[PDB]
Amino acid sequence: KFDLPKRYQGSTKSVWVEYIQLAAQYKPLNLGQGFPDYHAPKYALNALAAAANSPDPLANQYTRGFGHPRLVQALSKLYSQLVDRTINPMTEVLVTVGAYEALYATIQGHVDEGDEVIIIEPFFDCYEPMVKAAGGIPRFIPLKPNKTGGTISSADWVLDNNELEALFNEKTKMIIINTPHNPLGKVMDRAELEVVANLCKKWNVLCVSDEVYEHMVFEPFEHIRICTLPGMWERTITIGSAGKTFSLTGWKIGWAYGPEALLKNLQMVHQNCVYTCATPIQEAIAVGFETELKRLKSPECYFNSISGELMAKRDYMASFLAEVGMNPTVPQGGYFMVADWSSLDSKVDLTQETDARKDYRFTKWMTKSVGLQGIPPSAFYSEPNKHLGEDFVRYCFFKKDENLQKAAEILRKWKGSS
Amino acid sequence: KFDLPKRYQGSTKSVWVEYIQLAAQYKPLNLGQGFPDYHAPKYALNALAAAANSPDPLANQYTRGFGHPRLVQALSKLYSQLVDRTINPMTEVLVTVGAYEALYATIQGHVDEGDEVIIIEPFFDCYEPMVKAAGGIPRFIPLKPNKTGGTISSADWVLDNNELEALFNEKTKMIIINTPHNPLGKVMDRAELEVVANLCKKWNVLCVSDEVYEHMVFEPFEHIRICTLPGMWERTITIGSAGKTFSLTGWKIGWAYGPEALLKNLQMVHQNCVYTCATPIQEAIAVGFETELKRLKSPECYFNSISGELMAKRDYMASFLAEVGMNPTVPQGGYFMVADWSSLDSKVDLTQETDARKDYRFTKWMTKSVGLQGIPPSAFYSEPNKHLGEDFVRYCFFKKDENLQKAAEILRKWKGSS
Ligand SMILES: [Br-]
Ligand SMILES: [Br-]
Ligand SMILES: [Br-]
Ligand SMILES: [Br-]
Ligand SMILES: [Br-]
Repeated sequence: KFDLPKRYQGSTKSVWVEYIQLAAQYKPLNLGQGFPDYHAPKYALNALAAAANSPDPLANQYTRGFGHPRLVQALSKLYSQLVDRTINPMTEVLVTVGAYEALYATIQGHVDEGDEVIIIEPFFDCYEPMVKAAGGIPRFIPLKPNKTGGTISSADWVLDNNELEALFNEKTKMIIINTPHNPLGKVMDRAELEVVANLCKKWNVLCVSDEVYEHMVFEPFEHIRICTLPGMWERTITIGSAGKTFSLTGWKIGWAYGPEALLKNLQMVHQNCVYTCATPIQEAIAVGFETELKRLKSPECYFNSISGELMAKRDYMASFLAEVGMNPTVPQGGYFMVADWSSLDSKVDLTQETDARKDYRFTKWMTKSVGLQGIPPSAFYSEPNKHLGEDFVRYCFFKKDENLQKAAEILRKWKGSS
Repeated sequence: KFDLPKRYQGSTKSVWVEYIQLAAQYKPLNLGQGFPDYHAPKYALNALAAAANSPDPLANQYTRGFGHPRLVQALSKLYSQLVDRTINPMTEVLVTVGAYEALYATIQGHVDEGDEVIIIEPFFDCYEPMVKAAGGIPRFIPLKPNKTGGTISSADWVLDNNELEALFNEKTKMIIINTPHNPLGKVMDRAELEVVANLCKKWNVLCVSDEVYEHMVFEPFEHIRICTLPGMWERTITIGSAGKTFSLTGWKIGWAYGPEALLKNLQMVHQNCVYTCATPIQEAIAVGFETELKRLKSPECYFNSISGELMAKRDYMASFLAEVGMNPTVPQGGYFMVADWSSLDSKVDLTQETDARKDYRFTKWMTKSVGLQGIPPSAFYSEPNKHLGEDFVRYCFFKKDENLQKAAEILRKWKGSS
């Protein structure tokens, strides 16, 4: 009967290990998770096969700990252009096992016992347990909509700037931002970025920018990197993911980039966690970046076409969710959509003596009864703020159109025509 | 300039980086890599290619979390027979990013502030920093040879039992064992296994058994798993690696198996560290196990054939090293060989990191002067015990016959057959 006082409390199973099992069990239409239902860019897949089949015996053995040279070079080339600076491929970038381990290396490497970390709700669920495991003290601020009538935009979900500055103090070590945002799809504009950038500069805090969905912003919006703001490069760490950039979530390769001084900490954590990442996968991703770097402005460039591909799907889902009676939040980016479901909202019917956040029971009930899987957004809120996400649900619309129609059908049937 | 990360060990002294840099700069005959310089079993490579090219779009998207179902099934099938226990593929097996992350999850999930962890020297690189990072207190004991019996075998490298028993007390949380040993290649016999087991039972300590080289024991000897000894299953966590099993060190996939009670701790760490591992690699490894499973008792089984392949190379290296005037420790398993160099010491040829350790000096000198690269075993000792490694060098003989030949010819040219 021992105890692991390393701040490894609760979190018995993450929402994913939980819901990934329900999907393996009731095998419904999987609108939960977060990945495409169809094949990723062929050039990327071909490149992995090419690495497996390479005549070079080094292609499937250990590569550099901090990242495959070909990949790191490619990464530098891309982000140097986007950041308007020459990022050193050897010291200002680190390759990791997805954006997950990038987040882990960052939080473990820059938050010590007592350090306060500000997290914006709803948040990608791993932020809080990561900070906790590091001995940090999370402080939460929720995003909230601007009066919801029916269909709104993720731009309508805003935090209270006065509440934000109040959380900043001499103990504040880090703030984590996620743009484009999961699960709302919100794209922070310049003013919103400046608000957190000013606070970071006044209080000397580290900004961690989770930008895995960087290429998935819908017109007329635009992704802005906070590390490009006036004095932010010196105090920002930016994270990306190959699984999101190339729609190959199964490859689990991500990266962090920023000043050599901040990145050193990440390197020490990484080195003593997994040491190195898969070589053939890193090579294939390097080839993929090299492929896109040649056509960065072309409409065939995957960094430019994914949003046009997704936009139609986004609009489709917003329409059938609204038609069924939900109040969807149309995302400015990404492939997630949060919607306010209705059935006990203002039509107090069924009860729940169980008392355990509605969005969890609704979402579960659905995949087990009607065979449509969504995920409960309360899973992305601190314990005392969970209630904020109980009337919602998150759905992924990165699916083949036949499957999107399928969802619309099961929802229309679940309801009634007339 | 940023100082230490934050109460963390800046393991920039990680030997691999400076030795990788050395090899690039002098391009010697490299006996320091730790992986083959030729290709792994074609079925495995072909399996990866097939996964990249799979008609199933989910082949390259997120898989389970605790491990790809097709992999954990195969893992349980193999090890269940090996330990003569039905291992639950879902709760008693955990897939990780190499044996490295398996070690990380085990030490992070079972070592808390103040916990003592005994480490056997020479130790695999990551054992000390991982323990320190977890707030634990390492307690070191070296394996020392018996040089007074003609030639030397890794079996002659032994622990002082009195010293070992004295190291265990109620504060001992964990003991890490590595069999076959890196880099001695020592294979713990049943009696040595019993010494550790009895200690573990007497003081209620968790035994972490690093068995990555489990399939590479040379015929005279046999790999025995401590988790099979009386009362040990309930207190052992055993780790392996696909990189070492299939000679695909760039694939970075490993596992831990043992009671669900012990694995639970690992799961909590893993899920908030990397969450999940590469799907196409895990698929390729699953088919690799499936392939071998079908011929486990046949001599063409890679689990059975690797030792014969390596044994010839081992004998070849032991011979030419003795030729030059070194005294090699012939390993019982694995593909590393430690040898005592009694050649020119820090007298004329040496003059490098003089301050530092002589085995660094010697190894760097031979790379620059002779064009033959080995690794300094001093790197794998605690500071107070480093002197025990200064007389030695680590070579890897998992190399093309022609390169082994070239190494032999370089040493001969350096020397002089009388
Ligand atoms: Br668009
Ligand atoms: Br700056
Ligand atoms: Br074959
Ligand atoms: Br043999
Ligand atoms: Br054996």
